[PDB]
Amino acid sequence: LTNQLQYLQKVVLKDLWKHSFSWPFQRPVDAVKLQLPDYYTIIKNPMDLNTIKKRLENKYYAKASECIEDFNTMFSNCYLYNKPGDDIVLMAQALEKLFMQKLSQMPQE
Ligand SMILES: CNC(=O)[C@@H](CC1CCN(C(=O)Cc2ccc3[nH]c(=O)cc(C)c3c2)CC1)NC(=O)c1ccc(-c2ccccc2)cn1
Repeated sequence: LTNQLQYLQKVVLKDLWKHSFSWPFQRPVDAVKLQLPDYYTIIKNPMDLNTIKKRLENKYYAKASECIEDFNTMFSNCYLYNKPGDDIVLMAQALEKLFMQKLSQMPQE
């Protein structure tokens, strides 16, 4: 694992996982269970922290930018599907500020 990919795994993913708002994002969205109509019609690329975790574990990414794109897809999926000011959006926004902070502190390429 690349120097930056290892940071994304051992710092960024770890710190997002430990954040008190991350639990809804630690597994695929169960739209049936959560009663989210049309979720998988509206979201053309689902993403969650466990999928990113396993992609890092399985050496799926060739570049750190590809992993960063998946994190961003998580957050943008949430903002696209849910109303602004919904709890899940407010939690995602706080999680996302932590994520961008950790990118600011990433070792350069
Ligand atoms: C006593 N239980 C509380 O009250 C909780 C209720 C929350 C309801 C929504 N959830 C779900 O898992 C259900 C759900 C709904 C739509 C979703 N749509 C998707 O796309 C993807 C997902 C996976 C999704 C999942 C998180 C729990 N809410 C909070 O804990 C809480 C924490 C912090 C804030 C906050 C307020 C202002 C500023 C910043 C943060 C608000 N609420």
